[PDB]
Amino acid sequence: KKKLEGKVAIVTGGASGIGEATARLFVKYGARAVVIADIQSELGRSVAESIGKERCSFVQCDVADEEQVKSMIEWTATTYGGLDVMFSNAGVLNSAAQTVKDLDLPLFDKVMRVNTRGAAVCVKQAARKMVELGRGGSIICNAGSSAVRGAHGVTDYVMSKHAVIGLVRSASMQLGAHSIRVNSVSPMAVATPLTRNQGISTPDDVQKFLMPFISLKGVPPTAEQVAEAAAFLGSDEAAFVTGHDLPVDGGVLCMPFL
Amino acid sequence: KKKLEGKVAIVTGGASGIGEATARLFVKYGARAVVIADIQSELGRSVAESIGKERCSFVQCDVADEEQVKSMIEWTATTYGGLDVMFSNAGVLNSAAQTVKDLDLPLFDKVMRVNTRGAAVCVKQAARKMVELGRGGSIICNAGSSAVRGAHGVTDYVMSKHAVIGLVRSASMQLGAHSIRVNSVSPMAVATPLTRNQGISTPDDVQKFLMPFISLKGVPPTAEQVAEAAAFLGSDEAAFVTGHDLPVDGGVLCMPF
Amino acid sequence: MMKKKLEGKVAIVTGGASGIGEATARLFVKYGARAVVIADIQSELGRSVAESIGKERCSFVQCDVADEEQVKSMIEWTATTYGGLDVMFSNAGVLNSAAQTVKDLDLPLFDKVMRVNTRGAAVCVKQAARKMVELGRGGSIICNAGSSAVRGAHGVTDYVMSKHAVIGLVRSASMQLGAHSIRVNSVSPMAVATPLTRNQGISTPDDVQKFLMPFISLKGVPPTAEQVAEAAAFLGSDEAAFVTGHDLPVDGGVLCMPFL
Amino acid sequence: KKKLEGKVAIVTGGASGIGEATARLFVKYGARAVVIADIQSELGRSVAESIGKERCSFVQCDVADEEQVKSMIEWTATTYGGLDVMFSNAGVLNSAAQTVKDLDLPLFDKVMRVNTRGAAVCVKQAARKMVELGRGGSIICNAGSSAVRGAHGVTDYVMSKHAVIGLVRSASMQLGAHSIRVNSVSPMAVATPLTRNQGISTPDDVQKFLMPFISLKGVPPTAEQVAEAAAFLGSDEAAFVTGHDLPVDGGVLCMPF
Ligand SMILES: NC(=O)c1ccc[n+]([C@@H]2O[C@H](COP(=O)([O-])OP(=O)(O)OC[C@H]3O[C@@H](n4cnc5c(N)ncnc54)[C@H](O)[C@@H]3O)[C@@H](O)[C@H]2O)c1
Ligand SMILES: NC(=O)c1ccc[n+]([C@@H]2O[C@H](COP(=O)([O-])OP(=O)(O)OC[C@H]3O[C@@H](n4cnc5c(N)ncnc54)[C@H](O)[C@@H]3O)[C@@H](O)[C@H]2O)c1
Ligand SMILES: NC(=O)c1ccc[n+]([C@@H]2O[C@H](COP(=O)([O-])OP(=O)(O)OC[C@H]3O[C@@H](n4cnc5c(N)ncnc54)[C@H](O)[C@@H]3O)[C@@H](O)[C@H]2O)c1
Ligand SMILES: NC(=O)c1ccc[n+]([C@@H]2O[C@H](COP(=O)([O-])OP(=O)(O)OC[C@H]3O[C@@H](n4cnc5c(N)ncnc54)[C@H](O)[C@@H]3O)[C@@H](O)[C@H]2O)c1
Ligand SMILES: [Cl-]
Ligand SMILES: [Cl-]
Ligand SMILES: [Cl-]
Ligand SMILES: [Cl-]
Repeated sequence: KKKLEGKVAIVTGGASGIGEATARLFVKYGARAVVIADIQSELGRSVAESIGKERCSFVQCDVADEEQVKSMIEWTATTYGGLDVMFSNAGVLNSAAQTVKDLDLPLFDKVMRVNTRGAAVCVKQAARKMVELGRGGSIICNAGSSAVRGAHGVTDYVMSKHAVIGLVRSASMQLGAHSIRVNSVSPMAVATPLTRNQGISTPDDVQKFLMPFISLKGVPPTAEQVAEAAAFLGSDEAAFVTGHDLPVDGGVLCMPFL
Repeated sequence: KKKLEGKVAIVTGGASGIGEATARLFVKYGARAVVIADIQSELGRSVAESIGKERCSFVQCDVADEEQVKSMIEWTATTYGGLDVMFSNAGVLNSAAQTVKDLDLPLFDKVMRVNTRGAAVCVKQAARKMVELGRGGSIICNAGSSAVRGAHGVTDYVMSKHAVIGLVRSASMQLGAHSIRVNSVSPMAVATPLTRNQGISTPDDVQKFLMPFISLKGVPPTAEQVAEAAAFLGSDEAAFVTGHDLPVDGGVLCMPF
Repeated sequence: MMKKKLEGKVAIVTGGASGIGEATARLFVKYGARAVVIADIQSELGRSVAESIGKERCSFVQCDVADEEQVKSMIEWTATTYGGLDVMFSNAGVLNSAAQTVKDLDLPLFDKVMRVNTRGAAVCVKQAARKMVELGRGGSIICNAGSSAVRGAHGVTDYVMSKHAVIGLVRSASMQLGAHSIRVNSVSPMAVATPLTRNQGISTPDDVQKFLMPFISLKGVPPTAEQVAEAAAFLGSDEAAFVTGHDLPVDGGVLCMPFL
Repeated sequence: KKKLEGKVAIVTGGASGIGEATARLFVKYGARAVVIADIQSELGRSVAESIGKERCSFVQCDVADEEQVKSMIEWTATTYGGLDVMFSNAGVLNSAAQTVKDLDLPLFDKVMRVNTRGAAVCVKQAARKMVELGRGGSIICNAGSSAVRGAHGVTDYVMSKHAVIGLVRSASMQLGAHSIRVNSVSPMAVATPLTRNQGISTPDDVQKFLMPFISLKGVPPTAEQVAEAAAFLGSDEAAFVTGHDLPVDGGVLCMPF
């Protein structure tokens, strides 16, 4: 029996990177369907077609827009007959250094909108639908190693990921009465279009810039490792796990220097 | 020698509550000038007058407005010839329950703006001035017990205070090269106009609703206790303390239901 | 059939004669483990559990986890008999029946708890690490901590100290052994009624509901030993290939530890 | 009024290093008396004489021996009329690397005995006397930066300091009903005879081997900084602070390799 057999999932930010890998893995693990919610429509549609349109749909959705998220969740539940897992994974990272001394406030606003407002909207709207359906559920936010430690730059992003932890803890306490679990996964070293904003483009960039700060050697980091943690948390394998951040980061000593 | 002798401080949100108590205590501990930065102008002027105009000045300032904060810091440093302590203390708490299932998003936006954008602005702008002056400095944010734990409501506020911790940690790492310390204080049980938004108006409300969740008994909680922690962190008593959250909360078991 | 997420792995479960350890040994075999060695001081019970799992895939070895020579011998036997050592679940523990408040702390009873729960952990992590480094195939070491590993309690002070010490061991070992592709993590239960929890009045699932569940957020999901076993199997497997230095709580979201 | 005016303190491990500095500072801050409880008798007597025999006494005491600790506390209370602050500061660090792969178990036992058994004994016995006297009190353990993070060696020591945090958290919850506070201080970079066991003897050693891992620059680390944090926690400045670890470590990025 596959661990997500028959389950309906949403993956926000599923057009690329960790979200795409997670959508793919959820289908491999028996999901009835995965809805990819993203702003990249051509790319999202192509990912859905690649996974297979009988088990994956793309919906255009800005996670920070509550009406768009509500509409996307309603469509998901009506189309596929439920909503068992929400993976609130969409995020952004600025290319500017974002040290606190030279913090660009408009760029801070952009990061906080997607990474904190989007998380709050997705957790709220998933929770409402899960409470309505009465079948419990599993809500997962994609935080990051910077959710529990400071960094030498990317200060807005660090603040946003700490805020996600606060959301997860609070939501877990508030929604547990309805058998809804809320957790986060925290990656670090997966090269994606997002990490390219801070110069991490290739597996070699990961080795040169990130791995000196990571304990676990001989295990190259991948998007699929993060997807595995999300699938564990989304499944009944984690039936009694809530309020928790699960890092998939090789043991981060401290965040890399600038 | 008094622990803040000769120091110049800014207290944002200093017109009321913990900020007012902290401005008062900083002067008692020898601060040469304390600037109260607040949006309550009438009240802030009256508080500065009560503390004494020779030691305390009021500047109208929305902490989330970077130009206003920059102007207020420039005025402080030009008028008094320094800036040793920034206490970024302003905050807001909505009267709505703010459960995540029924979260009011515009009210979330307000809380995040004051409590996270205001913190970021004040830390940035204080840091710039402290780096320019070359004398080190101490920056303190007012977080709260909800900065390190979840709550059963006030979800926006919890998120905002967690974000403050991330700011403090990051800023401490980035500004330590210039001998600038960054820390937070985390209160819980002081009845103020802010806490009135969630039904905590009197010391008796604190006893009935909050104290069951607090370990330390027989010590009534006060604004002055929080001010003492801020004065410790602002002073050379804490010369090698940075990146830290200092809770003044009697040992919180969990947030109230 | 389940996913054979532990296909071919050789595991040791200390404290595997009972409770969470027994459930974990059983689940590891269900998930395709080559073998599980149950290392325990309860010989009659341990032998019976091994026979119940199946002697072709499970062996019992008499072993006091705080005795370094016994642990070393048990690991050597495991590796020689089954050709490897891929997972160590350092799960043995003890809990006193005495309240163990700090004001009335019984020091000899503190010593007993610290011996099994901290010395035993250190011995098992050391000796598993040595064998894993020797074999050159990486590995996964898991300690059974508890919800009290990351928070204070109103009694059981020795036990709380012991579980905090386990977290320090896990963090340190993860940092030191990562160079050899060895992962070190903990699982932290709370609400499984076992002979150990009976020492503090938690004997039945109803005791769990009455005394523990008021302090736990997640409702409608009765707590079981098997839930903890699932977390250990996740951490022991390649599903957690890049997870190290971490405590994974299986506790329904603990608000705070229950009052005395 | 000085912050420890009239208070009676015990500093375990007060014959050397941070404990000595803390005993000295407590007297400077007005303590009625400080009892140095240590196993190094000649050294402890020399420290007490230097601080001043009218305000400081030495008592021979192995912190892991419950009868000796009880006797020392009884002597303190009989001699000086109370017990307001217990600083459970004694600790040891092996010279061996103590990696987990090559952990020496008898040396692990030594570290765990002083650093965990001694902490438990001192917190228990101070708590008993404080409950008896009915005046509240402040109990402080000396933990360390390794109390909240892993290290690349000294594994026994890391375990011991994590256990201290568990003790402090638990004791704070259990003793708050009697207005007794329990906290820790966590140093990192004070060169002492203890740190000499891992090659840290001089200010230059600190700069070369420890400071790369510490955010705060331009502020040389000292024993007196740790003493200041202990004095804050021991005093009414921290009247509503309990269950907390207060790091005096310049912001530790991670433990040194
Ligand atoms: N890659 C890493 O190592 C790493 C480390 C820490 C955290 N994360 C987090 O992982 C998550 C996924 O990022 P990734 O690295 O896979 O990057 P990615 O660029 O591959 O994917 C991010 C996706 O989010 C989408 N997105 C952005 N704004 C959106 C909005 N308003 N509404 C809907 N979708 C939106 C993008 O269009 C994109 O498809 C992010 O939350 C990121 O912060 C990643
Ligand atoms: N009272 C408590 O027990 C408690 C607990 C946890 C955290 N806090 C925090 O303590 C801090 C001080 O609050 P308080 O309880 O003393 O309440 P308070 O109402 O007495 O003071 C808050 C002050 O902040 C000011 N302020 C609000 N928005 C502002 C803005 N945009 N710019 C400048 N000033 C602004 C208000 O005008 C007011 O004078 C807040 O950050 C609050 O979140 C308090
Ligand atoms: N049950 C829970 O809810 C819970 C909560 C928190 C932590 N834990 C931890 O889970 C672990 C397993 O305990 P359990 O609850 O399954 O109890 P259990 O009594 O079912 O099993 C404990 C086993 O450990 C063995 N053991 C004790 N001392 C030993 C030694 N010196 N050498 C070898 N084996 C020894 C016992 O003989 C027994 O078989 C323990 O570490 C415990 O502290 C359990
Ligand atoms: N120096 C640092 O930077 C540092 C860092 C982290 C933690 N610490 C902690 O600070 C505390 C003080 O250490 P220090 O560096 O000042 O060391 P130190 O060696 O100068 O002082 C330790 C004192 O404890 C005493 N002591 C040892 N065993 C004892 C026992 N059984 N009973 C009574 N007294 C005993 C010693 O005789 C000595 O006088 C220790 O707990 C240590 O672990 C220090
Ligand atoms: Cl990150
Ligand atoms: Cl709060
Ligand atoms: Cl527990
Ligand atoms: Cl240390």
